[PDB]
Amino acid sequence: MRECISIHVGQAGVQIGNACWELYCLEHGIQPDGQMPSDKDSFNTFFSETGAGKHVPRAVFVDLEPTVIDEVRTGTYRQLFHPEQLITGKEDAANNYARGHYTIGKEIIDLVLDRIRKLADQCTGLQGFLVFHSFGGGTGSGFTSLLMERLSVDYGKKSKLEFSIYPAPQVSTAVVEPYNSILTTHTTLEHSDCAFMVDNEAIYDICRRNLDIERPTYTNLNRLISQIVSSITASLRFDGALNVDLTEFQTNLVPYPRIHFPLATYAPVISAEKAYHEQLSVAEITNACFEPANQMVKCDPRHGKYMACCLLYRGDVVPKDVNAAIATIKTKRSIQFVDWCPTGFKVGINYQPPTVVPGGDLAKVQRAVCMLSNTTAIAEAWARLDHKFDLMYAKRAFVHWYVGEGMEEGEFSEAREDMAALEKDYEEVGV
Amino acid sequence: MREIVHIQAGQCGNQIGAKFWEVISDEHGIDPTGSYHGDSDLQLERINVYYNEATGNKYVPRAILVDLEPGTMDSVRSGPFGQIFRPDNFVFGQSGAGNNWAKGHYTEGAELVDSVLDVVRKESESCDCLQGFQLTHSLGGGTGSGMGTLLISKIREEYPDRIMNTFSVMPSPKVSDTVVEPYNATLSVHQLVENTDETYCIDNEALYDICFRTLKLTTPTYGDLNHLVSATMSGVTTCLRFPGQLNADLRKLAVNMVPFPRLHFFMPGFAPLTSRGSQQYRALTVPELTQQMFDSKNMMAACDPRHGRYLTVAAIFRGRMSMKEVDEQMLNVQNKNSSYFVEWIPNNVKTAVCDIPPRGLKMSATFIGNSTAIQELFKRISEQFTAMFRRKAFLHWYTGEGMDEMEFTEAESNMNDLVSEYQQYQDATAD
Amino acid sequence: DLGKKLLEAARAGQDDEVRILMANGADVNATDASGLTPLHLAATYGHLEIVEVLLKHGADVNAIDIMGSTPLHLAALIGHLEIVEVLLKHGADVNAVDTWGDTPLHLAAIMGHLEIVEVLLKHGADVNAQDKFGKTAFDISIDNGNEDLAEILQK
Ligand SMILES: Nc1nc2c(ncn2[C@@H]2O[C@H](COP(=O)(O)OP(=O)(O)OP(=O)(O)O)[C@@H](O)[C@H]2O)c(=O)[nH]1
Ligand SMILES: Nc1nc2c(ncn2[C@@H]2O[C@H](COP(=O)(O)OP(=O)(O)O)[C@@H](O)[C@H]2O)c(=O)[nH]1
Ligand SMILES: [Mg+2]
Repeated sequence: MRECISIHVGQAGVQIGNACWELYCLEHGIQPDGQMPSDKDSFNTFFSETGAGKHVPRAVFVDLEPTVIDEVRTGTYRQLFHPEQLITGKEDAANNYARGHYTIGKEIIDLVLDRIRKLADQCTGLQGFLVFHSFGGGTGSGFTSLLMERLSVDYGKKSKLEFSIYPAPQVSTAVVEPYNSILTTHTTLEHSDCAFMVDNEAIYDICRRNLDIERPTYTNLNRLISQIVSSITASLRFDGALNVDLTEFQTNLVPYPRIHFPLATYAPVISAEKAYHEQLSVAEITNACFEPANQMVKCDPRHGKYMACCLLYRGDVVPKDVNAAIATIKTKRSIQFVDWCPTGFKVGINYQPPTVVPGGDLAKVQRAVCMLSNTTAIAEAWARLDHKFDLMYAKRAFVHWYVGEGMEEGEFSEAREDMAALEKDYEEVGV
Repeated sequence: MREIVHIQAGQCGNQIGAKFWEVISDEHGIDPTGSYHGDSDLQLERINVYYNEATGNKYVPRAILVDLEPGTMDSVRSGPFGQIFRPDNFVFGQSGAGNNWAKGHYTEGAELVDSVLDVVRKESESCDCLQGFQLTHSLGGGTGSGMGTLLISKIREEYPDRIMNTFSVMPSPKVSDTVVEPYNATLSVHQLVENTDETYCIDNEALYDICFRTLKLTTPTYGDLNHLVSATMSGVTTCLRFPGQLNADLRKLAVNMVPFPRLHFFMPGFAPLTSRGSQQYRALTVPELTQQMFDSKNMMAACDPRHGRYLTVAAIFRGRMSMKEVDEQMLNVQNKNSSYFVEWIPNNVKTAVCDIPPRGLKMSATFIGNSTAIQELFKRISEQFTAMFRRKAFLHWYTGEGMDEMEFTEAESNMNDLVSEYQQYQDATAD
Repeated sequence: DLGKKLLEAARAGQDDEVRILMANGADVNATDASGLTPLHLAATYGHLEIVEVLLKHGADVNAIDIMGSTPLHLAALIGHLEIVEVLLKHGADVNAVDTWGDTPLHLAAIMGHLEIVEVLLKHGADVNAQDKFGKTAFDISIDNGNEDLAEILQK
């Protein structure tokens, strides 16, 4: 196999990673103590093995404050991870990109690399890293951008994928979150090969609409996010022919290195209270992949053009029914590919139904689908973020907090200007 | 970000500071001897923020008591909680200040400032991870104004990376008709704009108007005024003392409330307004708490928010209530009063909910606002300062202690520049 | 020069020294470098007994300094109610104007001396008197939001 190391930065990256690794164990059949009964490899990309038969995740948890990681050190899966891979500081970045990148982040950046090096030396064929972090947090933005620069120097030919959390005012914690999201994007744009953005507002509205959760919490959001991250990384952990390694993620989803932000859509999402629902067909869940309500980022792909589209099915799915669903969707919907790409749809099928976590809000389904697509409509997400950035930066609001922590004010302009060039990268492709 | 060192200086500082410890000790379930008598684990979650753990099950406040007059030392020990304060933390000089800002800042207080710093270092080094300092004082007197600002400068140059917070009491002729108080207040504000991170303006003019016109108290006393202060200080520190989100620490609060370094003077609000032992307010709901929190009659500073524009707003709700209802009411006021919020700071309103309400109440709401309307307080003190300074009245009291006459002019020029800075962003548009 | 000693004696409130200096021919209407008379300093520092004995010995109750300040201006500013009633009893100009356009009513309204405001109004203080910036005593109450001062000026 080719191993994969997952990196979890900040509160958002740690709590989402905790929910993901709980789901990974229930999918592979791994007990919370790391023991897996005589199962019959592919799962070894995410799990190493000790001499006693213990399956330990290839994961690193980093945070500048210990409150969130201390929950993992005492939680249900506390005996699953290596204790030395749970790294904690004492004072967080205070929602300041400059603290996580320049001042506070430097005091622990070397220790994180030496711990990552220990997992790297254990691998026989390391292919890349998975980085989980938020955009708004000082650690998720400042420390992540710092870590991505170091990984490009010490690991030259290794891939790097991101699971980034897009800020949403419903469940946001800082007014300077638009600042940090722009600063971390400009500094990580050249060091990241493919980034899957998760809009908190999209996941928030899905929980209220489909799951009937009046006021969703971080628990409700993370369980749904982990259910989507699993469908994206299932091809790396199980047998298949589509997106079998990190290099294939770039080949299938990213035609040009700067536009490496694919859009993810998931279906079906059904509340657990409706255990006796009707099993939606392959054609029903495929048509739901083109509705804006099921997308992980709030945007309208009908207003953009397609450069790539992948379909990862899970469960009772007959391949002949997928082709009939694509032929109908090709002629029914207004799906416009760019003039320089083949209008084909890549299909991968895993014949196991998705695994639900006990205590979750999702019901069991016989078939589910996750579509990964690269459409120019995702530039709308950058446009809303750039508008909040320009409103505050015109008056230089909150800027003194950043320049007081080693950062220079000129970095604000070079980052915003890079976003303007990134916005025109989508316009030059699909007008 | 955990422990906070408390410091109280002067007559007003020790009076409002003693009431602060009496109120929060009843909320955490601490008797006058220091033994925990509560019945909730949340009372001991964040108790290390304001208390030090003694030998037994005793919690000692992290408070430092300073004053030039020895008389107030006897008044603190006469209080119900005078024995829980550390006898090592009592620093009292020989002669008072005599309502002279120069005696506390240059002569009498400059000799006593070294003995306090030794207590600050002894208290700060015993903290596992010091967060900052909070100071309670008045600005119209001599010690809390003169030595209070001197102690801030001496402590800040030794702890520059920490947070300096102040609860400053503004003078008013309605309560104390001492004509040299506009002198001491203006000289203090000249220091607060440079040496503090967060300053809560507790205006005696507003406290008097609330007791006289709303509470129907024809002869308001300091006990009636401090009842509003202690209730406000307990509310603004709710999330520093309980398992909370929103800010949770002083720096994250400062990043989300201070858009410009000089504009760090907050307008406290509170609702409902009850007398001492009256227990009158009862049928108070969520829509009414949100209404009164943004009303001029519930502001602890004599400033009408309708006259200016909000830069940042933080609200802390206390009691058993609906998170969905609090969110619907906060969004409604932001839409109803959208003309009173600046449009170039998106999502400038932070909302908080705490399940533990204060003593004698089930519903409570504390308002922390950074409004441009606070200039009406600074223009009121400046007008009284200019009326006195243009006649050179009692100027020999200050020059006789070593002050130069230019210190009054440069202090008069700073607050006028501060008022022009509030009016600057009050008229600014996003365009 | 007994004029300089009478100035300092009126400041420190030495009643015995003021009576003796006047007995030796001291100028009751002497002025300092800024034009302050012994009646100015006695009314500023709240020495009522010295204000009384000065007015009975040829003191000019309406004297002005370099900046046009009368004894009534400084008494209304510092807030000496008993001195204000004594000065008005000896013919002090209730509507005297200094170099800033301020009247005794302006200074009492600004400093919050509410009882002195009522006394000045009862003695004929001009409510329409504007300062150098057009503000009257009623304008200062509105701009500062002083409702008790506003109602006093409305009678
Ligand atoms: N979906 C999801 N989002 C989260 C979670 N925790 C935090 N966030 C988001 O992350 C953003 C803030 O970043 P954080 O991760 O909390 O901050 P941090 O990475 O710990 O960095 P610091 O500023 O130093 O605390 C907010 O917009 C939150 O909405 C979580 O558990 N799940
Ligand atoms: N709200 C309130 N204000 C006070 C109290 N005591 C004094 N003050 C105010 O503080 C000012 C006097 O300053 P003070 O603190 O007594 O002088 P210091 O001892 O040199 O600090 C006056 O304007 C009072 O209005 C009090 O208990 N409560
Ligand atoms: Mg953090």
